[PDB]
Amino acid sequence: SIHMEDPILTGVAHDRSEAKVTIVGLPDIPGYAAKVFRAVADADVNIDMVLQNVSKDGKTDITFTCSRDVGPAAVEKLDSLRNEIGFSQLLYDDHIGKVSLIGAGMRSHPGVTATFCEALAAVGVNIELISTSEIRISVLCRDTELDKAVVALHEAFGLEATVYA
Amino acid sequence: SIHMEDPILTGVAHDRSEAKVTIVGLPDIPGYAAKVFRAVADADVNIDMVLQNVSKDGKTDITFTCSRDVGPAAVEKLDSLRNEIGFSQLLYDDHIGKVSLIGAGMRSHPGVTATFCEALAAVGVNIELISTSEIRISVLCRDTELDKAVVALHEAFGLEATVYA
Ligand SMILES: C[C@@H](O)[C@H](N)C(=O)O
Ligand SMILES: C[C@@H](O)[C@H](N)C(=O)O
Repeated sequence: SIHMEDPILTGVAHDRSEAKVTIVGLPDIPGYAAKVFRAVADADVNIDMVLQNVSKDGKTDITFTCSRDVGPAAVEKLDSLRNEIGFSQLLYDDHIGKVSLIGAGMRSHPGVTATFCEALAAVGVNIELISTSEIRISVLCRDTELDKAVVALHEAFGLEATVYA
Repeated sequence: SIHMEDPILTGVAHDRSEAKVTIVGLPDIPGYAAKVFRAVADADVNIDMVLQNVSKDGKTDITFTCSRDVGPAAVEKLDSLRNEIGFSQLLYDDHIGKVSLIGAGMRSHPGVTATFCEALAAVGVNIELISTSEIRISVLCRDTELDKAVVALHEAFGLEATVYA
């Protein structure tokens, strides 16, 4: 029923079934993200997280996650289009764990982002990728570390919905 | 009341009030994301998007957005901690527009990510940064281009809640 000034934290979700594909060296000009995502959609591949940060104007990288089971079809589809897309490498990592703090009103609580990263750091978990929104802080880590990341996060946030002050 | 197999699209949100801070060359080992976010939280700065993609193990970059009005205090706070954080540069861009497609159940619809990027590309908008989740596809673009990005997205998605097939 909670589904207010402080964030609402509802759980720690954990996913062992994804792979990360990174398109490296994409021209940073209009229509290149489109080529990548249409190609992946054309091959009927379902993507989860997508991230594209700051560029080297110039060239940049695009990472997305998808199911391990379709990871190779996505990479093959993309490479079949290397000329049109113009990338220099594709990176593939099928040994990722995805761990998220799930919630609502999680925005402008950097203090919450910090607490998340401190708890993983306290148990030696390296954060490979971060994406946030209103409803989730998600990070990738080695799938081996996923268990302790989940326990760390439970402890750090006291986790039934929680209003976290 | 809509708040199902196809995504729900509810609007195009547009924001001219943010700046993007990128921490460049952060050691990619446990506890560095923590240092950055605690420092920003210690200075009482409210962050919105956060992104950290694939690294150069090694070193990596962390981008976040915040209000233009506190952008310089955040950069100053971070630089006051350059020794402890270990970064090589901070990039600051206070001329960003943030444009998002807002929704629900937006995951595993790459076809939707593609449609978003095609509409911006059709009107010449360069995508500088992308972050997605269940409830939003957000991109940064030049704040000059924000108007046409918003119109493009309205057209492309036919936008009152919409169930988009
Ligand atoms: C890199 C990719 O996002 C490119 N800037 C585009 O607009 O398509
Ligand atoms: C780069 C930063 O995310 C680092 N990997 C950490 O775990 O703190």
